[PDB]
Amino acid sequence: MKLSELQSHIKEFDYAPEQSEHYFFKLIEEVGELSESIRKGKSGQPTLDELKGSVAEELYDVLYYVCALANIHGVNLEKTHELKEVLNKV
Amino acid sequence: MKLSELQSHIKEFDYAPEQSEHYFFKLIEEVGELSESIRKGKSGQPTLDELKGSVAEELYDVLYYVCALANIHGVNLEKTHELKEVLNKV
Amino acid sequence: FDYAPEQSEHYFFKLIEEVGELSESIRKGKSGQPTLDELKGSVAEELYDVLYYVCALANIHGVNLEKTHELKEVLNKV
Amino acid sequence: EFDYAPEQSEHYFFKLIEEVGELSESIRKGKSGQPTLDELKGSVAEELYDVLYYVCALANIHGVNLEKTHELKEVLNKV
Ligand SMILES: [Mg+2]
Ligand SMILES: [Mg+2]
Ligand SMILES: [Mg+2]
Ligand SMILES: [Mg+2]
Repeated sequence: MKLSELQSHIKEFDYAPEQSEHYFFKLIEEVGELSESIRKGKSGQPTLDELKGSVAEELYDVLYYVCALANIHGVNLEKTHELKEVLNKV
Repeated sequence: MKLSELQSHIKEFDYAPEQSEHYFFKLIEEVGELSESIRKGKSGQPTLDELKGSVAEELYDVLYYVCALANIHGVNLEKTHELKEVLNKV
Repeated sequence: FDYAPEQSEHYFFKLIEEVGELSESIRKGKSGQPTLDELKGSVAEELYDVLYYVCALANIHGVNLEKTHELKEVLNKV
Repeated sequence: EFDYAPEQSEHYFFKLIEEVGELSESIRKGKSGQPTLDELKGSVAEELYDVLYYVCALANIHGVNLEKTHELKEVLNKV
C-alpha cells in the first residue's frame, strides 16, 4: 500500500473540497477517540473482531482524515515527506 | 513511499517504547499546529521555502506521530488498513 | 489519585476525549441551551465537560486560574 | 469583532485546538505551578487559561449558559 495510493484511494471515495470543515471536525473526533483507546490500554494488533475501539482502529481513523485533509488542501503527502527528508539532512 | 516502510523508517530513528506519553503529547502539539495552518489558509503543495508552517508540513508531522504511536503500541497500520477495508465493504 | 503524574495523564486523556466529543456536537449543530432531555450530546454538555478537565488539570498542576486571568489582563493592557 | 456566526464559531474552534496543542507542550515540559509574570509565557497556567478562554468564547456564540449547564449536569449525576 503506497501512501500516495492510500491518499488517492481515499480521494476516489470521499472528496468534498467545499466541506473542509467536515473533515477537520472529523480529524478532531478521531483524535478524541484515539485518546480514549490509549487511556484504556487497547494496544497491540487486533483481529477483525477486536478492531472496534482499539488503538489500531483509531490510529487508522486519524490517518484516514490526515489523508482526506491532504486531498482537500491540495497536499501531496509523499512529496511533502520527501521535502522533510531534505530538511532533516541539512 | 510504502506505508509499512514509513512506519519502519520512523522506528529506526525514533523508537522509545517506555515514553508512550512523549508521543501522544507530540501528536496533540502537531494537531494544534495543523489547526493554525488551516486557520491561516496555508494550503497547496509548498516548495522548500514555503514548507515551515504550511498545512502540508503539519499534516505530515501529524502523520509522523500516528506512525510513531503505531510502532509504540504494536500496531501494523497496513494490516489495520486491510481489516478496515473488509468492514467498510460489508 | 495520589501519584500526581498519573492524575495529570488521566485528566489530559479526558480533555482530548471531550474536545473530540465537542467537535462532533459542533459538526451536528447541537447549539443553544438545552433542557435536561437534550443535554446529552449537546454543545453545552461538551463545553462544560472540557471546562471540567481544564479545571481538574489546574488543580493537579498547582494552577490558580483566577490569578492567571489577572496576570493575562496586565499583558493585555500592555 | 465577528458578524456571521458560523465564521466566529469556526475561528474559536481553530483557536481552541491550537491552545490544546500548546497545553500539551507545556505539560510535556513540566511547566507546572503558578508562575509570576516572567514565567507565564509557555507555562501550563497560561495554556489552561487560553483553553478556558475559547471554551467560554465558544459558549457565548453557541448560546450556552455554562452555569445552568453545570447545574443540569449535577441533577443528572445525582440521579
Ligand atoms: Mg473512530
Ligand atoms: Mg509542526
Ligand atoms: Mg462528553
Ligand atoms: Mg497559548
